[PDB]
Amino acid sequence: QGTILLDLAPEDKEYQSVEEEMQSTIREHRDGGNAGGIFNRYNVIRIQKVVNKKLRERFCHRQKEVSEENHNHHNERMLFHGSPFINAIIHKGFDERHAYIGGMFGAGIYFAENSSKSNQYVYGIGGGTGCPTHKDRSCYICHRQMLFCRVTLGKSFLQFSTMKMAHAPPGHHSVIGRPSAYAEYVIYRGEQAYPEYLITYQIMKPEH
Ligand SMILES: COc1ccc(Cl)cc1NCC(=O)N[C@H]1CC[C@H](n2c(=O)[nH]c3ccccc32)CC1
Ligand SMILES: [Zn+2]
Repeated sequence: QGTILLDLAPEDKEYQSVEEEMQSTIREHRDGGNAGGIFNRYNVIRIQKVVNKKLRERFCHRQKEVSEENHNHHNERMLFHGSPFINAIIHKGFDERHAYIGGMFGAGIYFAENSSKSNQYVYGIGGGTGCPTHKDRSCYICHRQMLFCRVTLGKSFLQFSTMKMAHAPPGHHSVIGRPSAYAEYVIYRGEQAYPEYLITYQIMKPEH
């Protein structure tokens, strides 16, 4: 009924395909390391596959609808997502009703193709006050989690200066803003994203 969390063996080509994609999409943010911490590699502690029947079905029904609307192209893309509700999301799925009106591009769910970008969001906007135990945004101790999800983009609307919209523009199914820089993929329907992989990891202090 609920969600089954499956561990992936590090020697499974599937584990390797996800960690490789997480480690390789690390980038410099002209941050100084403030939001997500100072690092240039993660210690991937665990990769779990999130299996939930109802979520898959809601997600596949919507993906069909979007195909119909976009010349049989649902445009599925694997994307990272970071935020403080990861546990809630893996059990009940993505939910736009918990989406923040004020967001740069509206009340949607945000995704990035760069792992170092979603890591900045693990403990809230800008990385809030860091980890709960150490009030440190660059904690090398506490374990963090992020999601690598299948995101049904359908036809993406390229917006390029803020517009706080509540739904994708007419005829589109997603929004891509290029903030200052990097890209933000936004959806306004929980069922357009499926949280495929749950990743437990730590940022690692720079070597010396
Ligand atoms: C709500 O506004 C935010 C608060 C903190 C961060 Cl770090 C990012 C955002 N907006 C971007 C974004 O993508 N936020 C998502 C985060 C998960 C949220 N979420 C969900 O999809 N299912 C949920 C179930 C319970 C609580 C939150 C949930 C919806 C909005
Ligand atoms: Zn900590």
